[PDB]
Amino acid sequence: AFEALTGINGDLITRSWSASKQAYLYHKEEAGAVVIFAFQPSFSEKDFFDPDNKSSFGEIKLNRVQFPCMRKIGKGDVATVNEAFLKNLEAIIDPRTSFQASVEMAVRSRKQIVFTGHSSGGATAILATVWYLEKYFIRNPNVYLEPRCVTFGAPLVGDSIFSHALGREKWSRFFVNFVSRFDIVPRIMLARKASVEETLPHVLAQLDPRKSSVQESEQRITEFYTRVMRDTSTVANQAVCELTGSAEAFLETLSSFLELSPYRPAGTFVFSTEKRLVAVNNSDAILQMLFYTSQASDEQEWSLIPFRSIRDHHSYEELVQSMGKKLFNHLDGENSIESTLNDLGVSTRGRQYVQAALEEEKKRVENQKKIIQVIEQERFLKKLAWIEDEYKPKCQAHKNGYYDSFKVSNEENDFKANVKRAELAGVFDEVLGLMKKCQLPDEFEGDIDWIKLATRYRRLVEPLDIANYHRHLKNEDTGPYMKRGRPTRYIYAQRGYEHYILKPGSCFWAEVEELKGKPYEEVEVRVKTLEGMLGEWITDGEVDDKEIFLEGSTFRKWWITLPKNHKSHSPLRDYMM
Amino acid sequence: RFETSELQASVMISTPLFTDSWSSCNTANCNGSIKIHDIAGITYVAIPAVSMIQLGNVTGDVLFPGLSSDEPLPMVDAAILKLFLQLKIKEGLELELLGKKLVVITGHSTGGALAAFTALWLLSQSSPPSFRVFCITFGSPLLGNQSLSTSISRSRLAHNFCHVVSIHDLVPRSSNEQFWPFGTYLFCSDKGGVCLDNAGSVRLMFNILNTTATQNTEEHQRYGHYVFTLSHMFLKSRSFLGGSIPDNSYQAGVALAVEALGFSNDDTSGVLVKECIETATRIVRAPILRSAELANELASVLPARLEIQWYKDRCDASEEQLGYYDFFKRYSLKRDFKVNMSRIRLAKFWDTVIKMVETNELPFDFHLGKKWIYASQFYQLLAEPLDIANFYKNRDIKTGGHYLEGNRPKRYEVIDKWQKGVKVPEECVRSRYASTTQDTCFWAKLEQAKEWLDEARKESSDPQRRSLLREKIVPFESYANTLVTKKEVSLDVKAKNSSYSVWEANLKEFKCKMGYEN
Amino acid sequence: FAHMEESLENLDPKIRDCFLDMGAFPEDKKIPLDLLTSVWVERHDIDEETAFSFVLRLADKNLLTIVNNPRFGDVHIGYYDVFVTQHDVLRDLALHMSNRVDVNRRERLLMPKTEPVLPREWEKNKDEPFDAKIVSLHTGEMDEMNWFDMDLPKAEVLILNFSSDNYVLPPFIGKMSRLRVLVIINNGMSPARLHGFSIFANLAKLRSLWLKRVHVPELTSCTIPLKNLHKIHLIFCKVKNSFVQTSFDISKIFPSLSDLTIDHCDDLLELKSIFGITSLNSLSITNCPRILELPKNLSNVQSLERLRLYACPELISLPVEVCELPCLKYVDISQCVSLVSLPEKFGKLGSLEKIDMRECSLLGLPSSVAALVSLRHVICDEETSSMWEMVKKVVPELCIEVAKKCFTVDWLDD
Ligand SMILES: Nc1ncnc2c1ncn2[C@@H]1O[C@H](COP(=O)(O)O)[C@@H](O)[C@H]1O[C@@H]1O[C@H](COP(=O)(O)O)[C@@H](O)[C@H]1O
Repeated sequence: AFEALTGINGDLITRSWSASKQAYLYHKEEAGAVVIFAFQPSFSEKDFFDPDNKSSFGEIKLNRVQFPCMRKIGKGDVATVNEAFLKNLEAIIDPRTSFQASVEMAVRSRKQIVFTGHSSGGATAILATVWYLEKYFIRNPNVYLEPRCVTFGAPLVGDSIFSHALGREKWSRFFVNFVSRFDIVPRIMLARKASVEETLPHVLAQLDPRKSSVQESEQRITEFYTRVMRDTSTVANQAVCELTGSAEAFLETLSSFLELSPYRPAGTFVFSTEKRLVAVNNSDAILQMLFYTSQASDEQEWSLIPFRSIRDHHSYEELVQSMGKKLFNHLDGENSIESTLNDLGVSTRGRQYVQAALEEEKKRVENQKKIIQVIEQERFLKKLAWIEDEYKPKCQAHKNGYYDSFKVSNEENDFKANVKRAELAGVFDEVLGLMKKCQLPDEFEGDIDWIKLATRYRRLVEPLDIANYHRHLKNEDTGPYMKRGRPTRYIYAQRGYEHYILKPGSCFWAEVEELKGKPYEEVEVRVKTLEGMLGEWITDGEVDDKEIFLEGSTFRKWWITLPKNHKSHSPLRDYMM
Repeated sequence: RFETSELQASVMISTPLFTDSWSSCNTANCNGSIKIHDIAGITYVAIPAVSMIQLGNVTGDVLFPGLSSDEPLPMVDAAILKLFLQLKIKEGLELELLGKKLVVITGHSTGGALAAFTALWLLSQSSPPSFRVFCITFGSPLLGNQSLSTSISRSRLAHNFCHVVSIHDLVPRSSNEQFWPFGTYLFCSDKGGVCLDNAGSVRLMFNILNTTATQNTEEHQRYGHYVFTLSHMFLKSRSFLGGSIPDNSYQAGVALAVEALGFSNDDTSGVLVKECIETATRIVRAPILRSAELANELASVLPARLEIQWYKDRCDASEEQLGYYDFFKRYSLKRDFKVNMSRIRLAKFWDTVIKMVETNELPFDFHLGKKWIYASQFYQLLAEPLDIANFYKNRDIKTGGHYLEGNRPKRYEVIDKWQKGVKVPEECVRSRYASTTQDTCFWAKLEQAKEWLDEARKESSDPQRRSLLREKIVPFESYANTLVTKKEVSLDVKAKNSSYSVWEANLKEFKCKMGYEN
Repeated sequence: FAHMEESLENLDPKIRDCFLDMGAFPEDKKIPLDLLTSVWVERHDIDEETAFSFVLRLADKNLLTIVNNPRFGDVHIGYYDVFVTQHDVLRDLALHMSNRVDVNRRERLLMPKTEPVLPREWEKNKDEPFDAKIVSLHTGEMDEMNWFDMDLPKAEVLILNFSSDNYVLPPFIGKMSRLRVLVIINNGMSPARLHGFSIFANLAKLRSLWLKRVHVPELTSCTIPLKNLHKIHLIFCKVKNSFVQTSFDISKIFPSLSDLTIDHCDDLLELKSIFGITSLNSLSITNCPRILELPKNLSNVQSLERLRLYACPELISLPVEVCELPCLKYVDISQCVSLVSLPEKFGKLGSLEKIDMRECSLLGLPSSVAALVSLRHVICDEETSSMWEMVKKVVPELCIEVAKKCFTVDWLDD
């Protein structure tokens, strides 16, 4: 069921491998409707670790402009990619290369897009498919322009944020990477640059298939293998302990005292072994399997695993030829996995670790379903109803803005609205705290229902919160609303709404109160900007003009205090009345 | 859902510092003197071990505000402190700490004890060191005390102490019960190592090792072989079948740990080790999920604080202008009864939250949650004056303890620490009077000043005695005037019938009557 | 006004007189329903059921304006928020009748404003006590003794309104040959003092007692045995001196106070003397934040029919002697913060028929409570519904009534 799971046929794998070798000599492969693009691999010391970068782990913050919608929606932080691979991407993107022109021509004819490569030639291909995904898939999602990316033994290139963003966009299914059981090409990047700088050029020269690849100094190969293995073991142990582990202050202390690679596996790695084939989707379990599979078994195996990996760097031909002739097992769908991992050679500790990762994924989806069920309960909808149908309409009838009524009033209504706002804020802060610690699926922000509910909650409740905040004179105790005191639930809802509307707020009372007092020329410019923002808000619906344009509104009083010249200049005169 | 002790041990072993500290200690042992050097960006303070030692066993010379003299003084050995004084390493590290950010103190046996004591002195200071301090001492004696261990525990510095002990090492095992362990102790073996953070678990492991017949006199070579094989263990894996592998994750992990430390799974002592490993990890609900339930409970309690605020506003709006503190002191309306209900509910909720914070069912950074700090601050500003008003109402005349001298809930202390954790307040001039009094003990100090003034008017007729009393009241009234000028007190303090106004009038009359003005 | 007279005529004397005497209560102050039925029984000898029927008869008329009826939960539930409001014109109609002045009788007496200036009857001792069965004295700070002699040859009902502080007991009680009703109310903002309590102690035929915001006199043997008294209600009265009087057993002096009522009172350090009585039938300690433990020596009160609690946060939980009363039929426990794991243990409390808990922190109940076969009328709160269902499974007579809490600002005003 490998073809059913990945959507890639074995003949396409054969074509990908053939094009990969051919491109060794951006090679296009017009094979029917499928257009196979193969990038030429390179074996140089600067290729894996960019000299410009100073950190022990070559990384650079991905520019939001070139890579929109890869940053985490929460916390507003971008992921990290290898600097040299990004330089290769930008070099290929150049119009003189005409690679992007060829891709555009192929897409205009609705031809299938396939990106392939081996080692370096592959790592880049993955970047280029991500680039094409953000170029065309996100704007108009469609089946015909859906690309495919198959690569053999590529070094890890994405961070944890990159994997989270890939999963959130549901683009991880288009990625399938073939990795041999013994191959140091994908495992090298999980190591400190200085720890391997001594023997890196030698092993890179030996690994070059185009090169003679002979006269290999076992000593140097063994040292490089030992350093890479040690670093990968440290990274994997730290990751598994962080994900599910006790003594968190202990890990925090050594994390303050240590430096570990942040790059994490991304996509759907498929492992290869003479006995059977195995494919996994869990990113954390991918690193665990990567470390455990390449572990030594006996003294006869030792000093041969380095040599075995060196030869298996170019042994993917036999795997492609015998891909159909090997049993396929989907690790995620498989219930009993002990026998499969024993065939893979993974020790008991690795089996338990990957099982714990699968269980933690099950717990994450269970928490998602529990939150969904809690949201579906009628009581929360009733509580929203109360606010939108008893408090606000009564305030409209009382000729007082519900915000202004919230400020000064004695009616129980106000107390009931306060209680409802507190109850809603508690649940929304619960959900926000669950989302902060990544205890909810990466796609929990994705579905339109939750973001719509959060936007409605913000637009309905946030004026009440600011009314409470300014009424108690906390602005003169800590500061303005925007500087401090803004709950991050509303900020997260605004971020989600902005991200949703990027492809195809309601806190104006804050700055309105800020403008109160100390009138100046800069203030009146802010008044004009406010007026424009209020117009575009009532166009959007974040704030409602009629409940704000009342005679008893605080905005109305502030405008009355405003000099008559800005009043004459403003266009909202007729609307205010 | 897994016995992470083995995972933590593997993480600590895979760290380059595990080998770097051993190399530094060996180099120091060869040198025989204090070794200061920088390897891989980390500096190691390598104190050579002293052969002769007698660890038989407030401090004018030693500066350790972490000893917790309030609790039974920790019995620190005479030898360790006398060595720390006599090697004069203080001047050395002060001239070596300049411009350093990360340091890993290293030691062995008595050298390890020296390193541990030096680090403990480093963190136990009024200001924490800028450079991060870690301890990698191995073979150090078990010297210490229960009071010292618990002081490090509440100081949250136990994690900074990491120690590796062999299964055949007797130097730490051969110690009195008065020496209580602290920090993280790891029982490394030939097959593998296990980390034990709980002091009781470490004590039980020490006891079972004492009952075990371990005979290895030359512990230094054992330590060298152990660090070598542990550094080179990650290269070669094993079956790790553990005989009959249990289906349960907990039992399988415990059996793996027992096999890693050398003891057989079916061994009687191996079975005891299995039981103690099972009891090592506490089985409670995940702290992250409990944080959300605490958030929901805070949301549920919030309307009670809304109603107490409404009561305070109504009392302020009252025509009597007596003051909500005085209104609560003179409870004659059912409003006072129900507001006492609300305040007792808030007190119960916050006491539960603080107690659970102390017991560690919550993330360690719960205090750094920002929102919780602000909620605690609001609660303290809206509740504590009423609590002290109730206490004073129930306070007999003979009860002179007041609120400053004891009789203060510990929840308020913890809240005060949490507000100590906030940013520097902006010194913006308040346009109007503050909604709530910034000082949470102002009313109690006002009551004490009222008692002092009453004593002055019914005693100390002696002009000088009265003069000293006047000297006592004048700084407090100056403080109150400054608070008024900055508008850090609500309208209740400025109320015509408020206790503060009556006290000020009595002060003015007394000043006129003695003629103490100017 | 004419329609008021017509309605009074429509009501037969059994109810007409009851109303007329009910209109003699302070117009501004509210009237407790229990006090109203008490005076109605002690005056017109109507049974309690007849008094309730007459209350309904007035209720259908617009003259009566009841505050509320949350006691509807069960008949066992005592009078709750049942204060009634009347019209001043209705009291003016009683004045327009001038029954006392017209007949020169000491019955149907009323003086508005509670002015210190006593009436022309007190003046020159013109108080012709032809018949004094009905007595409503409204006073402020004037001498309670008045300025005349009130022998009260036939006075079964008497009330007294007052204010200020340091009041004295009028000698009219001692002069009174017989009397069954005594009501004193202090409208001041501070507890009121009373002097010369022996005047009220002269008579031994009193049957009802009701005081509010007054320092209660000590419960020594100076008071003549009141073998006809059956009701005692205390409101906003510090009983520090009068209580802890277990030296004088209340039952041993007199069978008085068969039912006891305490509300909004503090300083109740102990309760041994309260449980030392043997003639007690109902107890209700409410709005008392000064109770920590109900004494285990409650076996003396074995005829206790109902025990009701409304506000006591310091009380840790119910004792184990709760399930030792074969007469306990109604129990109320609400608004008690410290009630975690309420030890009802209602295995031997089968007499309990109705259980109400508007709001509670109950966290656990013994299986014995499920054994209770008479756990009907369960007015439970929103929480603890699973446990009511568990009891429902074993005993389907639960008759559960989930309580939805409401929030108002009416508590903010007085
Ligand atoms: N000076 C202050 N005092 C008390 N709490 C503060 C505060 N400043 C900020 N906060 C609260 O602290 C929380 C911090 O944000 P977050 O929950 O996302 O970590 C916000 O919910 C914020 O709520 C803001 O405070 C207002 C009152 O909070 P409560 O209703 O909980 O008393 C809210 O209306 C909202 O604007």
